[PDB]
Parts: sequence; structure tokens; C-alpha cells
Amino acid sequence: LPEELVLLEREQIIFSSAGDVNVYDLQALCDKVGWPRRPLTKIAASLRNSYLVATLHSVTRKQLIGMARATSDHAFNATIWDVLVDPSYQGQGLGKALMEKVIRTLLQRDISNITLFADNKVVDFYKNLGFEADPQGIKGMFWYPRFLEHHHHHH
Repeated sequence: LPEELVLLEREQIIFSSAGDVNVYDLQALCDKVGWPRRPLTKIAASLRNSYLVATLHSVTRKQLIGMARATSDHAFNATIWDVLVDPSYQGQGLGKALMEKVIRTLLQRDISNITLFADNKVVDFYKNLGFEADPQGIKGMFWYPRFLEHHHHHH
């Protein structure tokens, strides 16, 4: 699996794990899925400290249409925090295609333990991709979590 590769040419859809995400493009994408804005420098900080930043662009000249972002200890563990596809391109299997490339990239980097936190409405989506909730009764826990109006997975 290389770093950049055409997923389909309907317009091209390009996958990359290079991590070149412009914070203003990302802000606009998060706007489309209803996220409250946050300091651009803290978004930039979260990006440079994310081991895997994977993008989908529409190339007709580039437009960011999807992103997956994971932290990792670069050795054993990764957590995929955000998976976002532009609502204009949802229903086309792009979230699934992005996730397959994300998983393959992490395995190629020899990351063995790949995790995520799925809101109730995408649990089945990730189950179909091979994710398993609560293996052996292990629980994902949060320290005093706030109520979340917004979701981190859009496909």
C-alpha cells in the first residue's frame, strides 16, 4: 500500500496518508458535520501529534472531502478518534474505503492494537469492518465525559 493512490475516477477521489490537511479546509469539513469550532492552533497541534492523518480529496483543483485521524505510540497501540466524510459524498462507500486504507496503513506500520470509540449509530458499521466491542468485557471509559451533541464518525 503506497502513500497516495486513486480510489476511483467517476473527478478523481485520492487517498493519502501523507497528513497534509489544511486546518481551514478541515474546519470547513467539520462545519458541514456540525462540530463547534475550536482554536485553529489547537487543531493544528492535534494534527501534527496524530501519527496517522489520512485524507480523501476530490481532484477535478483539490477539495478535502474526508479525513481519518489516529494517535499512536508508534509501536503497539493506535486510537482512531475522528472519521469524517463530507455529507455531499456520503452513501458512496467512501467512509468504508477510507477505513480499509487506514487499517492497512497501520498494520503495515506494525501497529497491532487498533482501537476506536464508536457512537451507538456506527457500532454496526465498524463491526462489519472487523471491529469488536468490549472484547472480554473490556470497557472503554472516559473521565467525567461531557454530553456530546456531535459525533466523531460520519461515512
